[PDB]
Amino acid sequence: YNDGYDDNYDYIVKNGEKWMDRYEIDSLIGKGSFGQVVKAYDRVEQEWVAIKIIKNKKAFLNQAQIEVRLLELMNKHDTEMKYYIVHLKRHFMFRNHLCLVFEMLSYNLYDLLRNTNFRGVSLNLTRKFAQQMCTALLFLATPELSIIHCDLKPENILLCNPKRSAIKIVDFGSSCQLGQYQYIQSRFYRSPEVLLGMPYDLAIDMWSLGCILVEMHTGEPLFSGANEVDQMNKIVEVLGIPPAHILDQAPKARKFFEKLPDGTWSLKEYKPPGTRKLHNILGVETGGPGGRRAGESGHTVADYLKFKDLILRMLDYDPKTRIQPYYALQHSFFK
Amino acid sequence: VYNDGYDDDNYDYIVKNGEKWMDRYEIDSLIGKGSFGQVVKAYDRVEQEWVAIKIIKNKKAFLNQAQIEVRLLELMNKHDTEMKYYIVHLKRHFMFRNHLCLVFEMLSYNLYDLLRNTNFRGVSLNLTRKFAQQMCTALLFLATPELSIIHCDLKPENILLCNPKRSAIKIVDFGSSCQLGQRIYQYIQSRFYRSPEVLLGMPYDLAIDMWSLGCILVEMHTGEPLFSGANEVDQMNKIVEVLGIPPAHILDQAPKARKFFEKLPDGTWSLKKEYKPPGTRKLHNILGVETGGPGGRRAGESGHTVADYLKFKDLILRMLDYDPKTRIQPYYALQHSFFK
Repeated sequence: YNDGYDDNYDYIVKNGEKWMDRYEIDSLIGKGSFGQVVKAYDRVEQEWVAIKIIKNKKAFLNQAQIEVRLLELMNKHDTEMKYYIVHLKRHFMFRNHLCLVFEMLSYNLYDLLRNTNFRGVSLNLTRKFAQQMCTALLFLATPELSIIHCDLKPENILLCNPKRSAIKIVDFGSSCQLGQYQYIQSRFYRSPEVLLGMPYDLAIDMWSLGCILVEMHTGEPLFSGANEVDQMNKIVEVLGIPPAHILDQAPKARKFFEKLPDGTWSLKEYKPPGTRKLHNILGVETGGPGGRRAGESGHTVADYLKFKDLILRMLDYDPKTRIQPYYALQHSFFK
Repeated sequence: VYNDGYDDDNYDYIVKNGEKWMDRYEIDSLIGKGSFGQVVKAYDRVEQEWVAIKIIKNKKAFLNQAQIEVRLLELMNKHDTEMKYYIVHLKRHFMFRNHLCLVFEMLSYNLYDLLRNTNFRGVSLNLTRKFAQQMCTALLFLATPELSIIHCDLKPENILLCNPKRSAIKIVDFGSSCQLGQRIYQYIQSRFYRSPEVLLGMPYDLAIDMWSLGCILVEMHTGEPLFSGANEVDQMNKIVEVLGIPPAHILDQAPKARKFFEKLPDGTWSLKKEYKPPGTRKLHNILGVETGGPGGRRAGESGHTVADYLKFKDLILRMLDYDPKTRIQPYYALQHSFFK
């Protein structure tokens, strides 16, 4: 297929092939539904690059073209906040494939958690990740952009250099714009409005950020359900039954809850609603997660208490009142 | 397995025969699988009928198409003309077990299946004419101004018979479709049925669907594709053998002209390097105007005269106009001598 160039519509990567007189192809570094990602060396710019090779099929081409529209929209902004987003350098067609040339980055935050052996990084590293993520989300919310990532998780946050704390966001392939889909985020990081089948905005990315930051300090996912009903039950364990004004507006409300004769809501093997406290998940007064941080600097009771506040503000059930990226950057945790 | 073990590791719904949905649809069997997902035969207990339910794969590429398809079809359902009887009926749509489902009427077989029963030798000129009139009416309805839909994937697979014993047809795949003034894509049709304006990277409109009709009407009578190219350059080259070098005013304004052509030392346009000469594969011969029809197989049959075949050539050559400005339009095509 494609004159012996395509397999499943994918290009048959030849380690050592040269494209134009410019790109030298090293190896395949990723496979997806879109197609493939290879590592390459660009000779005109003397640098290593990552090339996303999209399948030779129009549905996947047309998704990727939307992806270039948002990546270029973001490029045309002069702010420096755009540096927390992975950089699109150029794109071209080659042997009937759309190819998107990106910068090369090091590991993801899931990789980092593997190296802690799922015991977590420190509150001081966490604060550094938290700040950059809040600034990236402030960039994505500028009115002319208005982008919802939709797939925020530790695999999709990449370290720039393996010896430093700079991070970047990647895979805008599940992205939409305000205005532009019901079964959307990844289960562990999926927001309540999404589980309940309600309209969503850029607030769903801030629910995920809170789930992600707690996992980076403890090593383990905050809410790990095997289905939606398990996911919603494990959220109620920590935050209690949701406000009654959100449930009364919620299509899929009765898959999880029931209304009592007094008109309050109730659930329908789990700890009682609200009894799994983030105060003890984080070890606020008990020396941190599993007491592993006792005596460590920057890890005081005053510190954990501030971290708790910010997270609870990110895990607000009401997408209208949940903390917005600017004010989160102003929170005392960051002082 | 995901979605509570209702989705496979391709994000497709694990169909089980016999299953009941919302106390209404008894799922009988799978009648179609694809990239987009699946199609199932199902008995609607409320309405007392069979239906075809298309369950979309839980991937965004495919969900985007289905949302376009739902919007454009729902738009058509508001129109009172009986012309919309040539478009496949969208009964309704919903969300079941975290999947988008579009519920259609159940139809029969497609015009490619019909060609495979002829052993790719063709149907008669009399049947082609019936198929042709219906398709032109379909294209007339789609160009009404409030609608202005381009199908963008017209081919024999996407035209379906209502009953297997009858000549009635409907069009079925609107998920690669767009509206005039909401055009965003440039690689848009199936190679074999793709218009020259699309091959050349130029602007396009509802005329591209007529190019396709011409390519399909000739295939229904001969049994074989007219322009069966392996890539975009073999595709253009196959078109050039039958129709010749495109006009100059067109090629001069065409962004992708130099992917196919180049100028000679006198300035005139010509191909760049197996293929017959331009214009030397003649539709007059492909159809057999004078030689008994395609491969002489219609010699002596009724309605297959030299004058019938001359009228058929005229209409096809009007659908295969290079210039989409002067290519024939559904209303004036319904008025050709072919139909009288």
